Amino acid sequence: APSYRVKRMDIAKNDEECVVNAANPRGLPGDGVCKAVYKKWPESFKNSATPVGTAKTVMCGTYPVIHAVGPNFSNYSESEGDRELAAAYREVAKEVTRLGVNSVAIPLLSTGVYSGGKDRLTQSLNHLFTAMDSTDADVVIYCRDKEWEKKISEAIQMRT
Ligand SMILES: Cc1nc(=O)[nH]c(C(=O)O)c1C
Repeated sequence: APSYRVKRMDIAKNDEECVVNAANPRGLPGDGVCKAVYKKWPESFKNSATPVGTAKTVMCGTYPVIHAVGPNFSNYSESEGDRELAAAYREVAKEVTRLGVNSVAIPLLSTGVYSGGKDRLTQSLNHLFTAMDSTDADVVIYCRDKEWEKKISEAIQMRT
């Protein structure tokens, strides 16, 4: 039975069948999650550019990297940013389904340098849930903060 789990570690060391990159729309290597991803799976950045609110899979060997582009909330209104964030997660769900994978490693999109300086843990996690609730894959959420791990864990626990 599929589950949601949270791990506080480098997503580049995930034990899932595919990874989601928190990507930029230019398909460029970048910093944070995206940098680690680039180091681990650099061939996945071939033609990886995709618009904000979309996701595009590029294979690294047979390992799928799903580049998902959350909005930078510095640029977007709260209303349009929210719509874009929901959309990116929805595209991730589609790619996960098309690939036939049993599990996916996912970061919370638009919660770091794209957060517009705002705490968006709940906003981002809820969009992730909405999208992935229609899939049969085990989901492992990767974060880096000690707290966020607790709050994500609590949020998972309370739906069961
Ligand atoms: C490049 C990038 N894309 C995202 O979807 N989210 C984030 C984020 O704020 O984590 C970044 C930095």
